Amino acid sequence: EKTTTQELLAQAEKICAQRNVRLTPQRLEVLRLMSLQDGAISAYDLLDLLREAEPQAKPPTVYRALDFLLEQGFVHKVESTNSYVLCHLFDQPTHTSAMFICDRCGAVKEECAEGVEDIMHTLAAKMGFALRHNVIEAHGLCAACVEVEAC
Amino acid sequence: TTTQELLAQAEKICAQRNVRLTPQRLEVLRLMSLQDGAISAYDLLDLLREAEPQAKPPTVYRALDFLLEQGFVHKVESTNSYVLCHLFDQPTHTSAMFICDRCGAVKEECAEGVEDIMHTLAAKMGFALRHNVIEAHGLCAACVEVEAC
Amino acid sequence: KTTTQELLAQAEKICAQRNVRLTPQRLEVLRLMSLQDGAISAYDLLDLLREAEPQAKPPTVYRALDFLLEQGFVHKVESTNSYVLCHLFDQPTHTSAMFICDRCGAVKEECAEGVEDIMHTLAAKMGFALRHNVIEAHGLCAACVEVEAC
Amino acid sequence: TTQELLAQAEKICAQRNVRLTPQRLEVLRLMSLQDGAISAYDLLDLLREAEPQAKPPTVYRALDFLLEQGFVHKVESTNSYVLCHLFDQPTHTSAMFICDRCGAVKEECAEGVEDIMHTLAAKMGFALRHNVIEAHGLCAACVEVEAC
DNA sequence: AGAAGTGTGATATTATAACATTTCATGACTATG
DNA sequence: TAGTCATGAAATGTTATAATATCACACTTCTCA
Ligand SMILES: [Zn+2]
Ligand SMILES: [Zn+2]
Ligand SMILES: [Zn+2]
Ligand SMILES: [Zn+2]
Ligand SMILES: [Zn+2]
Ligand SMILES: [Zn+2]
Ligand SMILES: [Zn+2]
Ligand SMILES: [Zn+2]
Repeated sequence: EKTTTQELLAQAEKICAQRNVRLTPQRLEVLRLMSLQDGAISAYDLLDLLREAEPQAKPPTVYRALDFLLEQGFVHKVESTNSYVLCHLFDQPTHTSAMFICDRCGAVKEECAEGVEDIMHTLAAKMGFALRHNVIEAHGLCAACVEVEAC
Repeated sequence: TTTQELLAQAEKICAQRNVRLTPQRLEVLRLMSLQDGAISAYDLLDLLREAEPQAKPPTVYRALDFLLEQGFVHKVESTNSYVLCHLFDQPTHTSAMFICDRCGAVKEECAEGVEDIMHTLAAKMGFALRHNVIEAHGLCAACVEVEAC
Repeated sequence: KTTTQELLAQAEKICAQRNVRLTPQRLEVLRLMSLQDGAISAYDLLDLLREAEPQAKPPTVYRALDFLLEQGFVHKVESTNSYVLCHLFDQPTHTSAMFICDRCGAVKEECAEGVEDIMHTLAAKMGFALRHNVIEAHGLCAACVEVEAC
Repeated sequence: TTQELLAQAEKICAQRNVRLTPQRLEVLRLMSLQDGAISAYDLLDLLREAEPQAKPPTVYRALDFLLEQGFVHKVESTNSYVLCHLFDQPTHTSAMFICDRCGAVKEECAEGVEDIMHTLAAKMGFALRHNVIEAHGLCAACVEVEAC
């Protein structure tokens, strides 16, 4: 049974204490707001949610928080949109993942892919290309959306 | 002259399909071809203003849309940027993009295995995938030698 | 001592009087506005701004125009989609008549407090709550008339 | 009342020897059915239901004709077009009162303003060809909504 | 001191919405005549 | 035997803003000598 949202937050607090990094109230609040989402969320949508608690929040507030949360591996940037999602796999050591993005209902599943990382290394190796990071993002329809089509 | 050939080839493909490769569109294509690899729209607009001083953002974006709709360029989603497709006349294809974070060069490769892993991974879930975005950041060969010294 | 210096100093003073930031970028756009004979489109103004600020893009000139509009420093000429420096920043808000030549493109700002009153009376008859008047005349200026006579 | 103006328009396009085509008529019809100002591209959307192959030049050529006759006025400060109050009168200068909340536009006469403008021009060397007179604010209805 | 964090206004970058005209081909009623 | 007038259809020009992201400064704060 996968790690719960709440367990991911506890784990984030303790990981930051283990590293000597400061999971501040803002960064924490930003983190939980993202955990509440059923998928990715844009920075300015996130800013709007943040305002309900902290009305004085501006874009720098959100972006600083996201940068920190990104550097610590709690959040991933979904590049093909311009959105951000909670990482559901930081309890393990740092990882490769592939994002599966629904175009209509907007939800995303993060799924590990060992074979993908390796194939990309293999393609990178043949050319003289020192691969550093992979971006794997899939677009289509998720299960629930498929059964709305069947109507 | 590799550019000349490349342009002559695009004029031919656009003649085949009932489609207008206008001077403006041709010019943008020429500029990107001469570019090593990736280039932002606004850097491309700056170059375009050499030949067309009145060019504005819609000008460059309209040309990109055209060149995107035909097979000639790809968006590089992880750097808001654009590059020539390495082989034109083929239909809508999923390619793996290896982008150099130092010099902007981009090698477009086939990645059948990746598509097949995502194909099966989507199938074990209820996911019906239309398109994959596969982009790798790192360093190209030349820049690898340079970073080692 | 020069009109432009004097004019910018006035603006610097008013913006201090009001607790409001006349930034270098806003200063530069205003400087450019003041060197124009008459009216200039936002994009012609951007090209000029690019000479001093090569990175300037459309939002850059639109923000600066919005600021200069909020304050009393420039007017929008609605019928030609362009912008002119206000002749006198000294006044508060004001209704101003704009005489626009459709040959040489020049624009001349005039007062007409009579017009304010007529419009306020007309709006008052109906229940209308007036905020701004747009009053623009199109024709040929004196100069263009001389030329056209030959 | 929509059909009354359409017939009246053809009458006037007989007198002045100019061809009110079905294209122009259709736009005039659509302008009439609208009870207020409308943008060219919103007008294009409506023209497309009748004539799906219509494009921006289609609507602008039409508008240019309807403008050059008496039939429609441009609202310069909103980039939109409004049917004339009544076009049996001699080519007149409208003064458009424009509600910034509901977008209602009320055409009024303001000879006082035109008179003043002509006098100002006269003192300069200005050959005055046309006046644009437009007010922005809240219509009566909107004032009462805001009063609550 | 000194490194990290926040508040605030303005600015920078990427992309598209909204408005209007140019272009060129092509089929339509007319000017003498 | 052309002459203006009208339309059709693609692309372009023009004006303005949406959507996304960072910088610069001032004040702070918790930390390190
Ligand atoms: Zn993850
Ligand atoms: Zn879905
Ligand atoms: Zn390709
Ligand atoms: Zn490289
Ligand atoms: Zn003024
Ligand atoms: Zn003149
Ligand atoms: Zn009227
Ligand atoms: Zn109203």
